[PDB]
Amino acid sequence: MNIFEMLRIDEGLRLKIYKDTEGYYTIGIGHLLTKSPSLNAAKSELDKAIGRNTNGVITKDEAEKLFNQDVDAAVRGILRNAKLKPVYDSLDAVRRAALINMVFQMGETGVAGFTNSLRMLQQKRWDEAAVNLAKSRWYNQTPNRAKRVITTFRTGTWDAYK
Ligand SMILES: [Cl-]
Ligand SMILES: [Cl-]
Repeated sequence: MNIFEMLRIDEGLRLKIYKDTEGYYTIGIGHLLTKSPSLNAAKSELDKAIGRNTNGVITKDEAEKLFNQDVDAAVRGILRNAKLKPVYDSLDAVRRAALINMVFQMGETGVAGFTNSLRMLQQKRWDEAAVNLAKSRWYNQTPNRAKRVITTFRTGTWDAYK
């Protein structure tokens, strides 16, 4: 198990524009295209992202390319963020993937807002951090996925993904 296989499990793979759990046009492995309700606006984002006139449909190779960029963007978002980087630096490799997962799902700004959970993670109070993480819109809206990520923070193992 690693961050790519982990996010692949959580995001699925779909080759045509679909709507994510919030109703936002998305494609590939969880690649958010736009929060606009215009399918046309989403298709324009897709053409721009891929670099060609798509029919709202991409290949698997293209979906994996956006995935690679997006994982890389999540890591670099963590490392540029003054609240996220110290927590990331403080974690082991498994829990680091759990943080990348949250940033991939919600963005750098959103996760950097989990101030109290971040402090408990940096303090390595895993059970407490796990309880605090669950007290969130994130947990309530995507509870099975949040449970998996939270179990990864709580245990420092991949048990939720096997
Ligand atoms: Cl992009
Ligand atoms: Cl879920």
